Amino acid sequence: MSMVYMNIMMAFTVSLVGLLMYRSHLMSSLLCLEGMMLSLFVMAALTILNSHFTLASMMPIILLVFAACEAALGLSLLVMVSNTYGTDYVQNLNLLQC
Amino acid sequence: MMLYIVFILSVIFVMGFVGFSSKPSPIYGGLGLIVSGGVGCGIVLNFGGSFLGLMVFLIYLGGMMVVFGYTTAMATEQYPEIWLSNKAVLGAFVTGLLMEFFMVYYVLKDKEVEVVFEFNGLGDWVIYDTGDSGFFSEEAMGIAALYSYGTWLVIVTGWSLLIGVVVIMEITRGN
Amino acid sequence: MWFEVLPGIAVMGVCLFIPGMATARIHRFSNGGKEKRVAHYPYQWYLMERDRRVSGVNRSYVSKGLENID
Amino acid sequence: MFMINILMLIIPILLAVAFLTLVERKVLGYMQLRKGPNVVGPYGLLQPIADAIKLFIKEPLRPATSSASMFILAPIMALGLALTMWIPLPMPYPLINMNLGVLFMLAMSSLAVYSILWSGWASNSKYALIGALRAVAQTISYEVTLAIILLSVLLMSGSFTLSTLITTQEQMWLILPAWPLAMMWFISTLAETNRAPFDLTEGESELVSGFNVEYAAGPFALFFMAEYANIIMMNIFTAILFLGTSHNPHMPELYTINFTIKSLLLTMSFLWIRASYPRFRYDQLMHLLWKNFLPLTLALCMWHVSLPILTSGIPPQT
Amino acid sequence: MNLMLALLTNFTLATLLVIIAFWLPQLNVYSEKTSPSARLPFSMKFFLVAITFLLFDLEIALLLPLPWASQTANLNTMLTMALFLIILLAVSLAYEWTQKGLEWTE
Amino acid sequence: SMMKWNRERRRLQIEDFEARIALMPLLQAEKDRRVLQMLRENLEEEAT
Amino acid sequence: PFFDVQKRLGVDLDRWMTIQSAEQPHKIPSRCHAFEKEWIECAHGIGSIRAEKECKIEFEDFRECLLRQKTMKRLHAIRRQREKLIKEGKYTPPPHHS
Amino acid sequence: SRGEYVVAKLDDLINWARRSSLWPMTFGLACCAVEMMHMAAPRYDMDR
Amino acid sequence: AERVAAFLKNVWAKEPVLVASFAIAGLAVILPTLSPYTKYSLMINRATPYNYPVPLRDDGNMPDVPSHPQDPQGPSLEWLKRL
Amino acid sequence: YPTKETAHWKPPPWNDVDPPKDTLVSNLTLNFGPQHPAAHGVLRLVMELSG
Amino acid sequence: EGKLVNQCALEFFRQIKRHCAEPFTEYWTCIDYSGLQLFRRCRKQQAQFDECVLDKL
Ligand SMILES: CCCCCCCCCCCCO[C@@H]1O[C@H](CO)[C@@H](O[C@H]2O[C@H](CO)[C@@H](O)[C@H](O)[C@H]2O)[C@H](O)[C@H]1O
Repeated sequence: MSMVYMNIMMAFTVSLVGLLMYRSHLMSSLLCLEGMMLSLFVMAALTILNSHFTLASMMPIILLVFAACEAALGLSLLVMVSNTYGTDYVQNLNLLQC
Repeated sequence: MMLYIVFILSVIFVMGFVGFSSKPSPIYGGLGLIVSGGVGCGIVLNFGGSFLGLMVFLIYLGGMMVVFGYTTAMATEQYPEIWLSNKAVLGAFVTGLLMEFFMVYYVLKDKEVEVVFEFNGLGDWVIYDTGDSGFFSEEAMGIAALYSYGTWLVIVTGWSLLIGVVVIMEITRGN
Repeated sequence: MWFEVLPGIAVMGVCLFIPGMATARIHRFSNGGKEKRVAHYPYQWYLMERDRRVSGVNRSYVSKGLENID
Repeated sequence: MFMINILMLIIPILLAVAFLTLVERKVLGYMQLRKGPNVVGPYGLLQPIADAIKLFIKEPLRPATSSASMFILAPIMALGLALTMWIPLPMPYPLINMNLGVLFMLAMSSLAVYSILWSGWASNSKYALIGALRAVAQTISYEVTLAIILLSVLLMSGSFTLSTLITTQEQMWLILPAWPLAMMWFISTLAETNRAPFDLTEGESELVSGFNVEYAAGPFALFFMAEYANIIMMNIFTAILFLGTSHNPHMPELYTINFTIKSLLLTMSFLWIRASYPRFRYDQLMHLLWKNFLPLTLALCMWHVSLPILTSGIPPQT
Repeated sequence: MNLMLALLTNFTLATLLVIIAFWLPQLNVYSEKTSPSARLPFSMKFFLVAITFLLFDLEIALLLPLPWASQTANLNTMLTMALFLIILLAVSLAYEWTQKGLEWTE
Repeated sequence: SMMKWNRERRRLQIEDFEARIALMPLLQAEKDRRVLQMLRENLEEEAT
Repeated sequence: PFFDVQKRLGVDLDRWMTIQSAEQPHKIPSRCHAFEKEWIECAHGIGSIRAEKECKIEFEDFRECLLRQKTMKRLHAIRRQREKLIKEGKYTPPPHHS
Repeated sequence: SRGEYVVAKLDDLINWARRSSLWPMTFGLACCAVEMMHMAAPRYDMDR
Repeated sequence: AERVAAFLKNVWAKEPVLVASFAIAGLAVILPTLSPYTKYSLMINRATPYNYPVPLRDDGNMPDVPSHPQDPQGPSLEWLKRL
Repeated sequence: YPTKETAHWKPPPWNDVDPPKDTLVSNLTLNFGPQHPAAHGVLRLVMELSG
Repeated sequence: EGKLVNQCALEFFRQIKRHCAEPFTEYWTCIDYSGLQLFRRCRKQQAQFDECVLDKL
């Protein structure tokens, strides 16, 4: 494959590792989730644009819209967590251990 | 060097990702993503995606990321720890840039590297199309077709956005 | 009186007038006294590239007419 | 040659902003039965220069910032984006001729909200941050109508090219077919730029409005220049959008003169409005957007999608 | 190239003005002074206006192609789906309005 | 007024698009020769 | 599809965007239209088990058009060889090519 | 071109700017604030 | 009726902005189906030639296909010139 | 099967509700003065706000 | 067939250079001024060129 794909695929891999390796802030992990979508948007757009797949030009928009809507849902849950505990730390979300 | 604009931008793209993926304070995490998004739009522009590129700025940066920063201020951070002042954050950041540097080193030197997939390092320009003389933008024509070809897509996408409004009001009411 | 407000408005007017006047004049200076060519679509760019080749001096704004026909 | 063109845009922009501060004080002065600056230079023509020198040699404020990087980034972003908004404007020819110039201007303005957010974050003050968040909520709310109104007008223009708005209005100003959209557009630009009666950042209802309160801020001059550059730019955009000037290719200067007058008059109307009305409450300007402008803007968007089709007046694509 | 030069010039000047705005006062050498996360508490209403902006802003993304969409031969389909989108945007507002999602009273 | 002007602009667009159509055969013939010459030239350097 | 409602009702919900050689706005063709057409027609009706063997030639050409992996390998060999000779002064670029 | 001359003219410039652009913070505590408000009012127009 | 007219009076007095919004939207949804010039929008969009008109191989029996662009046969744009 | 690593575990609430004891402090207290001291100047308003 | 396209074009322009050069030169010089090369800016010179070719060719 072309050289650009190497970096876009690295970016997805980096943000995926960032997503799976939490620290404390739930917010910092949501950003990694949005980073994953951004790299998917770019890789999809590059593949579609370069190949002149005309009708697929709308696909990156649908990706962005649905992922932003899912990000709104994630942010809403974070706010409800912050209301319960006063922080978005993931270590407070361990009640269901038992 | 301008003939490798796409590759240079994609290197900056990865560096920004290593930025927020090492997960500094959320305030600076949003900054890394904003820069990555802006660079990401730049890459899409250089493939002929002018409308798609500007959507990133309008919707991803001017919309989604504004709301992230808005929420971060209210619910998460008000002041940040100094970037790269933490052991794990700095170690993760150093590790990412070393991996990126070596990928870039071998791809440029051997003109090819191989990790899961085979990548060629001749230059992204070599794959471009050599025939263009229509009186319109193909990208714009494809996006405009959403309303003629994509009736079903509009319905489900429209329904999901409406349900999003309903769901988020349900979630946040608290009773 | 109210017309003593005009001198400051005149200064504003001259400042806002300059960018538009400069761009028009610089465009005609750089494109042989003609408007800078607009190429929003590949077809227009294709013809501009062809003119650059046809000119013989590597400038798309140098026009060759029937004098080149033979 | 292009580098000259850039400087012949940037420098006059900064000078217009400087002397708009004088015009505002004198226009507001005469509407208040007084004069305004007329001592520092003849007719106060040196007053902008005295203010500029004074501000730049003033001591920097205290307290210290919470984030040095965000403290420095906010003014750079505000001023960098403000100047960038001018590069596609056709006056009558643009510095950068974009096929999607209207979308570029929407996209760049939506990024201007970051300087508000970052300066609130860097203020090291809980109350100053809350003030910034109220300002952001106002800005993004009125961005919704600007985008939808803009989309409605372009259905008569046919493209996103700014210079195509000139061709669209060759026979007639778009304000005639679209005066209801022009009304809401003009108010949205006031609310978007935090101008009276929507200037709640400078109002009496903020948690930080108290005179004796302090928080990290500045430089004042750079933020002020960015704001006033946007006032002029929005009014230039308003003129192009609704009061299109005829362009003669052989006499472009005539376009520029007529186009400059219309922009000046619209800018003066911002000053006119500031002199005339009290200030909105925060909940009331939210109500104005969400419960008045937005329902009517959605309806007019439906109308302007349908109207060209049912009249057989769809504009060309190129 | 030109657009890159313009963006570089605009943000370069903005940067120089910012640093000299921060250095020029140090010429005065003013005297030393020697005299001076979590919820905010954040209101749910301010969060909900931001979220509503986002969801409305996503629906605007779908409406932006309308000027091009009107050039199609299938105008009846295009007009039906265009009005469908705007109406669902209105229905989102109506739902928010009638559940007091647009109120500022506590 | 907008309807009349946009109808005239549509007629003007058709005129511009038809000028292109009249010229496309000449442009196509040139492009084919240019492409084939460049490929032939690349081949000669490949042999060397 | 798991439930082929589209075929039963004869309604096209999403087939229109599944391949790049389907009808496009203004008849804009994708770059690999001919290759995809040939592979689809070769493999049509015979099932995927047979197609993986009997349409290998078509699929290999289609994949080469998509990602150009072999074209780039051949270009890289020529360019590598060329710069080797320019280093050794045993080759000179012609007037064109400069 | 002595340093005394340049320093002298630079003093005049910064002094001119500072006195020509005096921004007051009025601490209106009692009656005197009313007269301060009459200094801003049209007859005297301190803004001028 | 008269109950209906009274209701329209109460909203026109209390919510003129919403009355105007629903009226404008209602016209947007109704007038296109009633307009006689809607058909011309479709015709004009189909008269715009974005692509080259590829010629047909003349087998010898296509009477209604012109051999030259200025021959009488083929679709005319006479209706558009007058419109 | 109790172990040393689950000794601290306790059965969940009968109705799944855990008491809200973490952070609930939403009333701002604002020392309020006038935006401009030209007229009032000597007003101090200790206000407690809720949004 | 591509070569015959060129030869027909060359003979077409030789006809204009033979009978209608001056009206044609005026017409395309106006077209060339416009950044978009607009037909509608040059209807007066177009009419002069159209009249010439109708009479002489
Ligand atoms: C080359 C150009 C260099 C840049 C030069 C910039 C010069 C700036 C001169 C400003 C002249 C004074 O202009 C005036 O300033 C004050 C700020 O104190 C503003 O005052 C406004 O903002 C402040 C807060 O920021 C509020 O307390 C005040 O109630 C409100 O009215 C006025 O709205 C403005 O009209």
